[PDB]
Amino acid sequence: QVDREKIYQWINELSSPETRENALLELSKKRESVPDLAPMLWHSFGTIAALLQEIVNIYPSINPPTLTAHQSNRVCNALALLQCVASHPETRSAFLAAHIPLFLYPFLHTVSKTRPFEYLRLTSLGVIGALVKTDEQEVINFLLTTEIIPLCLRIMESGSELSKTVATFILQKILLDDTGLAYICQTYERFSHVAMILGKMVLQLSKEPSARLLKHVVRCYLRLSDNPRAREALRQCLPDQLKDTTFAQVLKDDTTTKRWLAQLVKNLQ
Amino acid sequence: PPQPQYSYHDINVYSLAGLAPHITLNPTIPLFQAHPQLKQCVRQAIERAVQELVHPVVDRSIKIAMTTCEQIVRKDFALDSEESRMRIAAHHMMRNLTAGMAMITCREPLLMSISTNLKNSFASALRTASPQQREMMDQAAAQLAQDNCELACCFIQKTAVEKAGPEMDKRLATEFELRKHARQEGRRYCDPVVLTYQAERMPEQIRLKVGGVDPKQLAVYEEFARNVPGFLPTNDL
Repeated sequence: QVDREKIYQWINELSSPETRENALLELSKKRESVPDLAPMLWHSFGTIAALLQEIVNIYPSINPPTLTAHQSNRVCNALALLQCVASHPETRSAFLAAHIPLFLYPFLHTVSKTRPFEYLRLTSLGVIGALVKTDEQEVINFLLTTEIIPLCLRIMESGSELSKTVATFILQKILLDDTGLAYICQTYERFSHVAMILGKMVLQLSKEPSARLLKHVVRCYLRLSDNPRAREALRQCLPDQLKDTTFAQVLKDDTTTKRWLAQLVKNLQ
Repeated sequence: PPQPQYSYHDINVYSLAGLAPHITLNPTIPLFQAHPQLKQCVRQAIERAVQELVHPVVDRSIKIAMTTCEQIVRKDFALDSEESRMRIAAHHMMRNLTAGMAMITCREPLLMSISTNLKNSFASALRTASPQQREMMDQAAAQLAQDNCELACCFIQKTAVEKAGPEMDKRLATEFELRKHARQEGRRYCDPVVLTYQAERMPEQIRLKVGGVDPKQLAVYEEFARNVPGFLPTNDL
């Protein structure tokens, strides 16, 4: 029980600012050899409060953007532990009920392209990504009423390849939900704004291949074509790069994306 | 690197007049070198910006912070039969998370609003303008907004912090009522679900105790009181 007593001490060391930075570092490294880490974090005294504290304490560094690598590494260790809590079946619902993702949205709103901020956005995205991976509909309901879709769309347009991929994955999960699809296609303005961004991404992908990103972009289009109004609009504004041989090379390895693409073209008839 | 300019008590929030002594006018601003009289319109521009933004920012920040603070405090103090420690912890956390959300919320709108107000005041004063002075105007307005945003934001944060406390007291009323009603029946309130989970499932070293939380475990909550974002931390004075 020597390794596990080492986990308990670190958890207990998160409460005091004196010992927290080191505890954050060590715990974040062990979160995939300790299956029950999330409920121990959630249900211990003051632990989640300490992680929120870590988050809010870098708010003065967001605007003007002065966040350093050291600050970013530290809060990202805290974000790594919240991702762990977001993923676990036993803590996901309580995490959502406490509206903890709202304290991440200021990070997602940043636009600075320095490495400390890109890492901050990617890691924050990873928390939301862990939430929607579990495919609960309570999660999509929460996201829809908290306006994370514009946050994701801005990132899909302007972020690093990694951030664009996580952000598009979140959009994909929202769209796959019946409620999410209806929300995004409720007005032409909403639909159009999403279609426009996806269109820009396809152009970018044709210049700079990213198999993972292309896969999610294609999925999003395919799901959008399930909506009749969106289907008709897509018959007009679907990028020519998705109809011709542009991606034929990079796709002959990806059978799943090819099948999705062919389903998409098929649908638009 | 940059520390907060102000401590929580450097700014009086009772009226907009609390802003005046802290306003900063960079004398090298080209618009000001050319027309020194235009400095006199800056105070009112900032006051109006804060005036139009303070209530929406305050309401939004408290709304965002409330649910998170209530849920986390309810969770942490579930086995605590006393209302006192819980009330104080909630007070400190809510004030802190409200101040944080207020800072994030008001920054960009303050810049936009302070700048618009100045450019408007500058243009009306002198005179009709011109393409080479309208650029001095736009330059001046943007810079002044940058120079006074921290001040305006702190005013609004503090307004929100002061309103947050009593709002939290009201939200935790039923938690206070659970404990008080229990004490009337001669017993200590203990959330039965939490009591079972902690006794049966949590490792001893991190288990919530019936016996209570020991003082050094409160370090998180005390830190919320010491270190409020946007303000110089407190100390032995």
